[PDB]
Amino acid sequence: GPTGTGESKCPLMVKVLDAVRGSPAINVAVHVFRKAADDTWEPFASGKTSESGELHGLTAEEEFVEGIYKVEIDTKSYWKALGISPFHEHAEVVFTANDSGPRRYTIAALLSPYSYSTTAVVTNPKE
Amino acid sequence: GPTGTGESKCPLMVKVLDAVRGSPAINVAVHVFRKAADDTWEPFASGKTSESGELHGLTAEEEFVEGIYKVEIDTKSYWKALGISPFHEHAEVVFTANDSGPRRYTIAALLSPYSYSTTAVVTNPKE
Amino acid sequence: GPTGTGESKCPLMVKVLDAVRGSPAINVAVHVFRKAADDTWEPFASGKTSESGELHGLTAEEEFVEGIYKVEIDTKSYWKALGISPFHEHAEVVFTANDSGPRRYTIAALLSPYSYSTTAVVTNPKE
Amino acid sequence: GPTGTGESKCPLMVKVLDAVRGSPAINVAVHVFRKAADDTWEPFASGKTSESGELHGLTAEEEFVEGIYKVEIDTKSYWKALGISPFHEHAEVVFTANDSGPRRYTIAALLSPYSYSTTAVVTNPKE
Repeated sequence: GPTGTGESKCPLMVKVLDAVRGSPAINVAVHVFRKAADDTWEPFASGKTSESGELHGLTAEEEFVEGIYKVEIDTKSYWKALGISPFHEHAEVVFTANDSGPRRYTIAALLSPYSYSTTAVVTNPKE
Repeated sequence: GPTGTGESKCPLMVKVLDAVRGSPAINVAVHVFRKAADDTWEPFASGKTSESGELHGLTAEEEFVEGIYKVEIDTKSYWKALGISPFHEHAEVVFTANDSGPRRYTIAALLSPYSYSTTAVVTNPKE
Repeated sequence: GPTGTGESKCPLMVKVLDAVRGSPAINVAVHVFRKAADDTWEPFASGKTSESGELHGLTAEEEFVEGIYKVEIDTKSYWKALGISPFHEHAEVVFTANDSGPRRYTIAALLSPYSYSTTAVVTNPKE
Repeated sequence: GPTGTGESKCPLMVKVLDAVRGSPAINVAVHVFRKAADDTWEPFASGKTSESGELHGLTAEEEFVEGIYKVEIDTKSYWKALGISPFHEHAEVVFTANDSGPRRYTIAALLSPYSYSTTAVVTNPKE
């Protein structure tokens, strides 16, 4: 099933949707990075979306400390897999994670060949 | 808890999000209509979004027959409730429901004061 | 400027884009209605987007009085003429206009088969 | 036309809009990078959006060669100057350009504090 660096009560979740087919975007590769002290993007977690277009178990709460994170979504592979030429090489979401703010982070991405929209839902409850 | 005309294995679900606060849009009124024989919008189901920004139990499968449906979202009340002047009177989603197509319908709406995006996810599994 | 029904400084303009092809949505039919005293939609103006995906000259400043307007974009025909059976019947934007004096409104829509985004840009004329 | 680094027919243009105020996003800093032979991002061009939310003259057609480019929009500064702590650090659009000959690219972004949409309009020059 879905997983990542550390499957636990998801502090970070990714949901990807397909605006052309009206369906979840399945088997889409997602790579998470953490900005290191030297400003380089340290690999953090990675995975592929499930049949429901979701990626959970990426990280556990112990290791999800405040910092700058980058979620890279391989949208090009996805569109190539459907016979459609896309515009973007990938879609990235860069944000800061702070403790004062709600605990859970859901990054949602809605995809089209020449356009993508992303939203963040920060909460306290589950999902 | 959440409900509507007939709470069952949700053939139709609504999910509303707030792009300004990064949270689900709670207590948002949603009215569903069915185009009648005389082309008027017959009231069909209605409700308010839950704490998770979702509305389920709107209809049951027996009564969700092929037809043209309209989902009206009272976005103006929502923004007025936050001290923000919105542009739209409401957001409507009009679509045809056909049996050949997947069984489940999830209408998602992402809201901002002067802009809204809506997507449909049509599937066979749950959600 | 252009009184009667022309377009003084063009108070109402529509811009449609295609998220699947990365281009303006050409020849999209647009119908505008104004809410009449009797609470019914009265035909106000109509046209089709140009090669640039824009629609100008829908109304003159003199006739564009305060009121509730509905801009209906025939998205279904557009996608069908491309061989795609889309989800929505059309896209509708309903808003109150000119309540605090005359303004210039630009309604933009970004189209995908199972999704659409709309935003409004409201300017205060200066000439 | 304008060779060197000006803008012949303006091959690269950025348009930024604000979904919370219903207006162009003025004075937004934009940085463009090109992927160098060594797989590192090299500074290619930069500027700020005008009162219309547009950024023109970033490059000339002669210097806008085939390559992978990254358009970085400083969304964080924009929202902060408005008193809002937004979710994202910035918005980045990465794409391959001019691989099948020269084209005109228009990168559009619609901004909200916890969300952004981006689309591309690619035109084939004729003059």
